[PDB]
Amino acid sequence: VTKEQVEASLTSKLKPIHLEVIDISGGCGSSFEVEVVSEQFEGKRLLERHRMVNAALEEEMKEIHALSIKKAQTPQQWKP
Amino acid sequence: LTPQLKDTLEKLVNSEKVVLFMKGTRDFPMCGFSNTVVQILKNLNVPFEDVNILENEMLRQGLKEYSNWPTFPQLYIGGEFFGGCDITLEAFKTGELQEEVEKAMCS
Repeated sequence: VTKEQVEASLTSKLKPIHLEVIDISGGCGSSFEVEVVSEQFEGKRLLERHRMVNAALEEEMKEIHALSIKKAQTPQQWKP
Repeated sequence: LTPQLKDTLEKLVNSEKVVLFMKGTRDFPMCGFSNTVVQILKNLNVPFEDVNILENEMLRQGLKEYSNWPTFPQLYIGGEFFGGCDITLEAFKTGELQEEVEKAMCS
C-alpha cells in the first residue's frame, strides 16, 4: 500500500470532488486519515457512505493497520 | 476471527441498539478518543452497551476485522458498524448520529 494507491482506488470509485489522504504512519504506507467529498454521497445516510468508502479501498483494508475516514461529505456539507 | 468468533461478534453487536467497543468503561474511559464518543452518547442521552477491549485482545482483533476499522472506539448502531471516533464526531456535528440512533431505537 502507498498513499498513491489509496488515492487512486478511492478516486476511481468515489469520483471525488475533493479527496485528502494523509499517511499518518510516518510514510510507512500502513495507516491513513481520509477526507472525501462527492455527489455520490447525496441521498445516503453516513453508514451507507462509510460502506462506499470501505468498498472502494477493499484491497488496502486487508493490509493497513489504521484508517480514519474523517469526512464523507456532499459538496453542500463541504461548503455550507 | 474464526467463524465462531464471527458468530459471537454478530450476536454481540446486535445485543443492544447501540454498542460502543472502547478503551475503558463508560465511567472510566482510558483514552481521549474513547471519551469523546462516550460524551457524545451522553449529550444525545443514548442508552448503550460499553465494552472494554483493553482487557480482551481476541475481541479487539476480531472487531478490527469485523468492522474493518483497526482503531478504537468502534461504535455500532442497529447491529451494524456505524463508525470510529472521527465518523462519530462528524455525525454528531451533522445530526446524522442522532438520525441513526433514532432509526435503531424506533426499529
